[PDB]
Amino acid sequence: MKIIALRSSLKLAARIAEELKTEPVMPDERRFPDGELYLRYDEDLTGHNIFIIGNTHSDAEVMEMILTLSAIQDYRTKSVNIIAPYYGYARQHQRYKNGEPISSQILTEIYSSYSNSIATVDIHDEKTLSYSKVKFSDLHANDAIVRYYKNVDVDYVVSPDDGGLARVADISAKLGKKHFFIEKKRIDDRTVEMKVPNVDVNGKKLLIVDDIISTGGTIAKSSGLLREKGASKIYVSAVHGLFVNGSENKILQNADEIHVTDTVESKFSDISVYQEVCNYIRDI
Amino acid sequence: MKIIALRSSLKLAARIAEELKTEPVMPDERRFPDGELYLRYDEDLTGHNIFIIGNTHSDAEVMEMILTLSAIQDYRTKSVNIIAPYYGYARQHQRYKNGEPISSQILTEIYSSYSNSIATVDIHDEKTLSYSKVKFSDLHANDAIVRYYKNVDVDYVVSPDDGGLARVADISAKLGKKHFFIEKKRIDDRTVEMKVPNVDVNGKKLLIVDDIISTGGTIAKSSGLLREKGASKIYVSAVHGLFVNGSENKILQNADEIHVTDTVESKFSDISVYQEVCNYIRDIDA
Amino acid sequence: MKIIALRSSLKLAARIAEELKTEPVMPDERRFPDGELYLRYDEDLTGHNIFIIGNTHSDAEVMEMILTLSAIQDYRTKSVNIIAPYYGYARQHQRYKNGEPISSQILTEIYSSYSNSIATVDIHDEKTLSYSKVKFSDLHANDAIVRYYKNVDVDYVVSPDDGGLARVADISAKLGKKHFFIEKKRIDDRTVEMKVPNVDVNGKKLLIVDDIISTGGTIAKSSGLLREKGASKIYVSAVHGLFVNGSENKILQNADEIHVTDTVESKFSDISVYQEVCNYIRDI
Amino acid sequence: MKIIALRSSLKLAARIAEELKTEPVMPDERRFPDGELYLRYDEDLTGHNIFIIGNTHSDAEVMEMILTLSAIQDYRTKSVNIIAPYYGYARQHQRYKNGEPISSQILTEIYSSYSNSIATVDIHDEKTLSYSKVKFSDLHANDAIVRYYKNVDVDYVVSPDDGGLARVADISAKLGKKHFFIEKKRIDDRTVEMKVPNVDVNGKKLLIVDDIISTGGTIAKSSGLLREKGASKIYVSAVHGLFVNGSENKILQNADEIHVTDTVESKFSDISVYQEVCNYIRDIDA
Ligand SMILES: Nc1ncnc2c1ncn2[C@@H]1O[C@H](COP(=O)(O)OP(=O)(O)O)[C@@H](O)[C@H]1O
Ligand SMILES: Nc1ncnc2c1ncn2[C@@H]1O[C@H](COP(=O)(O)OP(=O)(O)O)[C@@H](O)[C@H]1O
Ligand SMILES: [Mg+2]
Ligand SMILES: [Mg+2]
Repeated sequence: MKIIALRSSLKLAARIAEELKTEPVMPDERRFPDGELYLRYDEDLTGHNIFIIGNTHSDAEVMEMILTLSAIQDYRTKSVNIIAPYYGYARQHQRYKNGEPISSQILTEIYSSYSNSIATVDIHDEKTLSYSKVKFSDLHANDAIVRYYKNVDVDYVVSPDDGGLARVADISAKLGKKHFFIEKKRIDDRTVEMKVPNVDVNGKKLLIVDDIISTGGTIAKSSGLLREKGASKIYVSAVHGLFVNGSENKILQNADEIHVTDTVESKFSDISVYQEVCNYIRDI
Repeated sequence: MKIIALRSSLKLAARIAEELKTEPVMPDERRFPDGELYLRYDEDLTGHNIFIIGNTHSDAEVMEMILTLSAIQDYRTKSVNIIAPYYGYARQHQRYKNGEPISSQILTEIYSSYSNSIATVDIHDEKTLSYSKVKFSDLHANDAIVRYYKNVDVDYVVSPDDGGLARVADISAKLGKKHFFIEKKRIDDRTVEMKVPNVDVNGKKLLIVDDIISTGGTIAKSSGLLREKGASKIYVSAVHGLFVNGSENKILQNADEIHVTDTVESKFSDISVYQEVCNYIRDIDA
Repeated sequence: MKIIALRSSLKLAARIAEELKTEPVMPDERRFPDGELYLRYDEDLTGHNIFIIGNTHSDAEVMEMILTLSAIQDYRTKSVNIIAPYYGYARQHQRYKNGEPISSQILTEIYSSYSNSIATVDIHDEKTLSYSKVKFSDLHANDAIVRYYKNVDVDYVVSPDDGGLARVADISAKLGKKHFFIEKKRIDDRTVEMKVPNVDVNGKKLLIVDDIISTGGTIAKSSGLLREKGASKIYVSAVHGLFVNGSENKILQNADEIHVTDTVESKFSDISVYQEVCNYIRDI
Repeated sequence: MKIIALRSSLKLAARIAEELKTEPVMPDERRFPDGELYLRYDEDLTGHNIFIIGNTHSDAEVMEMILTLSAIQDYRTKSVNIIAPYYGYARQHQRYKNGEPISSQILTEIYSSYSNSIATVDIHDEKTLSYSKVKFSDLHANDAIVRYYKNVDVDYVVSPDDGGLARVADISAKLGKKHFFIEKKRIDDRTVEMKVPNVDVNGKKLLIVDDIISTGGTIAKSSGLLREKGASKIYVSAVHGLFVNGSENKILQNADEIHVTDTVESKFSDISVYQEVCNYIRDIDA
C-alpha cells in the first residue's frame, strides 16, 4: 500500500502511515508564477493500493485533490482510494432555495469518477454519501473521543442541538454516562432553550459534543446557557475544528476546554482519529 | 438563450450579452464563514440554451465554474455550453516528469462531463482540445487584433519566439504586412537571439504578438533587443494579459504600448473579442 | 589478462592490477597543439582478455574511452571488457522533457558496439543497463562499505531520500543495524521532512549512505535535519564522490566525517572497491 | 527542412539558414553542476529533413554532436544529415605507431551509425571518407576563395608544402593565375626549401593557400622565405583557421594579410562557404 499525504492532512496522514509502517508520500508542490497549482509524485506507485489522504473544503484543497487524482494516473496502480478526513460542502446537502448548486453532489461525482472508493470521518449529512457511484464510507471519531474522556470527570454528555443525538448517545453509552440535548429556537427576537430531558446541570460537569465547529456560535450559546444554570465544568469537543475568527474566544467565554480531532489540524487537535482510519484501510 | 456571466468575465460577458440583446445573468455569490463558495441563480433557465462565460485558471474560478455547472442542473435546459475566454492549465497539457498531473486533461474531462460544448479563445496548446468528450472549439482573437492595428502605423508583425507563428502569419497577412519571429536560446549562461528572417528593424515599427503574457520575460527581453537594434516603435499585444510580478512594467521599459484583449480584464484590455464569441454563440444557436 | 588503467581511474585500477598480480597498463597520452587527444598503447595486447578501466563522466573521459576502444583494435585481442567505475549520464535516464537526449542510451550503444561486455559500480539508474547490446553488469560497493563501518559505532544506517533504500537495507542488514530513510519534499516554499519509520535520533550515531555526491545539497540538508534533532554523530558515505564546489563544506557543516569510494578518486576516498571489481573480472 | 545550428558553427549555420529561408534552430544548452552536458530541442522536427551543423574537433564539440544525434531520435524525422564544416581528427586517419587509435575511423563510424549522410568542407585527408557507412561528401571552399581573390591583385597562388597541390591548381586556374609550391625539408638540423617550379618571386604578389592553419609553422616559415626573396605582397588563406599558440602573429611577421573561411569562426573569417554548403543541402533536398 501507498499512503499519499496531502498538505491539509500531513499530521493525521503521518500518524496513519507510522501505524501502518509505511511512507507518508508527500507531493512536491508549488504554485506557478500565474497562481496555477503544480504537483509531482516521483515515487513509483505502480501496482500498489493507493490511499490519498486530504481534506476537500478549501478551493486549494479541492485543486490538490483533483490534480493528485490526475498525477497518479501516470502509474498503473492497483486501486485508488480517497480518504478525506473532513469532507467539504456536506453542508446539507440539497437545494434551498432554487438555483443553488448541490455542491456535494457534483464534487462527490467528480471524486468518485477517479477513484475506487471514498471515505470521510463524520460527514455532516449522510445524504451526500448517496451521490457517489463507488462505495462512500462514513467513519466515526466516537471511539477516539471516548478514549480521551475515559480519564476525565464527566457527569453528562450533551448535544448543542437536536441533531447530533446519535453520536452523543453512543459516546455517552461508551463512557457509561447519562446524556441530554439542548433545543434552541428563536421566537420573535427572543431566544428559547429546552433541555431534553430537563436535566439539572447545577454543579455538574458537562461534555458538549458536535460534529463541526465553524463560527463557534452554536456551541458558545449552549455553553453560556449551561454555565448560567450552574454547570461546574464544560468541556467542548467536535470532530472538525475549523475555528473561523474568532470562534475559539467565543467558546472559551464559558467553556473550560476545547478538544477536537486531527481531521482538521489546529492547536486544539488533542484527539487523533488515526486508529479509526487505519481500521478502514486495513479492512479495505 | 441565456448568458451566465461569472465574476472573472463580467466585462466580456456583458459586451457579449449586449450585442446579443440579452441579460448577462450574474449569480448571487458569497463565501460562507468557513470559506466555502455559495452561488445562486434565481432566474428561470428552463428550456433555454445556456452559455456560461468565465475563465478557468484560479482556484476560485474553477470552483465558480464547477458550482455553476451544478446549479444549472436545477433547471431543465436545452443545452449547456461553457465558454472560458481564458482556459487555465493549458500549459500543463502533458507530463514533463514522472508523476506530474496532466492538469488540462482532468479539468477538461470534468467540464465536458457537465456540458454539451466547450469553447475558449486562443488556447495555449490545441492538444488539450482532444481531452474533451464534447466539441471543444478554439476561437481566435486574430480579427479583433487586426481591427485594432489597421489604424496603427506598423511595418512588421513579430512573434517573440518560434512558436506563435501561425497567428503572426495570419495577423500580418490581414494587415497587409510582413513578419518575422525571434528565436531566443540559452547556450552556456549566454543568450543568443536570431531573427527569422533576419529583418533589419532599424527605424521600423514593430507589433509583437503572443498568446499569453504572464511574467513577460520573453517579450521584455525581445523588446529590449529590438529597441537596441533601432526599432522606432514597439507595440506589444497578447490575447491573455495575466501580468504577474511587474510584467507590464518590465515590458514597458522598452516597448511603447501594451494592448491585450478582454479575455482577462485589466487596464490594458483595449481589444475586445466580443464579436468572435458572439459569432460562435450564434452558430450554436439561440 | 591485461588491465588498462585510464587517467580517471589510475588509483582503483592500480589496486585492481596489484590484487590480480598484473600490470596496470597506462596509455602514453597527450594533447595535440590544436587540443585533439592523442593515445598510444605500445604493449602487445594480442590474444589477451582486455579490461579497460576508466570513468565515463567528463568530456575528456569519454574521449579517452572512445579513443582507447579504437587504439586496441590494432591488436587481435581475445575480448574487450569495459569497466567504468563511475558511469556518466546515468542521471535518470529517459526524456524529461521532449527534445532532450537519452544520453546514456546513445553512449551505452557506442560503448557496447566496441566491447564484449560493460560493467560499472552502482549505476544511478538501472534502466541504462538495458541500452547495451552486450551484458552490462551493475557491481555494488555495499560489501566494501560494510567492511569499513564494521569497526565504527553506528546506531542507524540512513538513506537521505526515498530512493536509495535497497542499498541502505542491505548495508544495515550486513552491519546488523536498524535503518530508516528521510523523505524531503517542498510544499509551497516551505520544506517538510518525514522519517520512515519515525526513528528517534536524539543521541544516536547515524551513517547516511547515497550513491552519488555532486553539489552535496541532498546529503547536507538531511545531515542538518538530523543534527538538529539531536544526532550525536553523523557519518556520510557515497559510492561516487564528485564534490562540485563547494559540496564538502556544505556537508561538513553538520556531518562529522565523509567517506566515499575510489570510483572517483578524491581526498575522501577511504573505501576501495577493488575486491568487488576483482570478483567480476575473476568471474568473467 | 530543419537546420540545427550547434554552438561551434553559429555564424556559418546562420548564414546557411538565411540563404535557405529557414530557422537556424539552436539547442537550449548548459552544463549540469557535475559538468555533464545538457541539450534540449523543443521545436517539432517530425517529418522533416534535418541538417545538423557543427564542428567535430574539441571534446565539447564531439559531445554536442553525439548528444544532438540522440536528441533528434525523439522525433520521427525524414532524414538526419550531419554537416561538420571542420571535421576533427582527420589528421589521425591511420596508425603511425603500434597501439595508436585511428581516431577518424571510430568517430566517423559513430556519426555514420546515427545519420543518413555526413559532409565536411575540405577534409584534411580523404581516406577518412571511406570509414563512413553512409555517403560522406567532401565539399570545397575553392569557389569561395576564388570569389574573394578575383578582386585582389595576385601573381601566383602558392602551396606552402608539396601536399595541397590540387586545391592550389584549381584555385589558380579559376583566378587565371600561375602557381607553384614550396618543398621544405630538414636535412641534419638545416632546413632546405625548393620552389617548384623555381619561380622568381621578386616584386610578385603571392596568395598562399592551405587547408588548415593550426600552429602556423610551415606558412610562417614559407612567408619569411618568400618575403626574403623579394615578394611584394603575401596573402595567406586557409579553409580552417584554428590559430593555436600565436600562429596568426607568427604568420603576420612576414605575410601582409590572413583571410580564412567561417568553417571555424574567428576575426579572420572573411570568406564564407555558405553557398557551397547550401548547394549541397539543396542536392540532398528539403
Ligand atoms: N501555469 C504555468 N505557468 C508556467 N509554467 C507552466 C504552467 N503550467 C505548466 N507549466 C510548465 O511549462 C512547461 C512546458 O512548456 P514548454 O516548455 O513550452 O513545452 P510545450 O512545448 O510542451 O508547451 C512544463 O514544464 C510545465 O510544467
Ligand atoms: N590534431 C593533430 N595535430 C597535430 N598532429 C596530429 C593531429 N592528429 C594526428 N597528428 C599526427 O600527424 C602525423 C601524420 O601526419 P603526416 O606526417 O602529414 O602524415 P600523413 O601524410 O599520413 O598525413 C601523425 O604522427 C599523427 O599522429
Ligand atoms: Mg509550454
Ligand atoms: Mg598529416
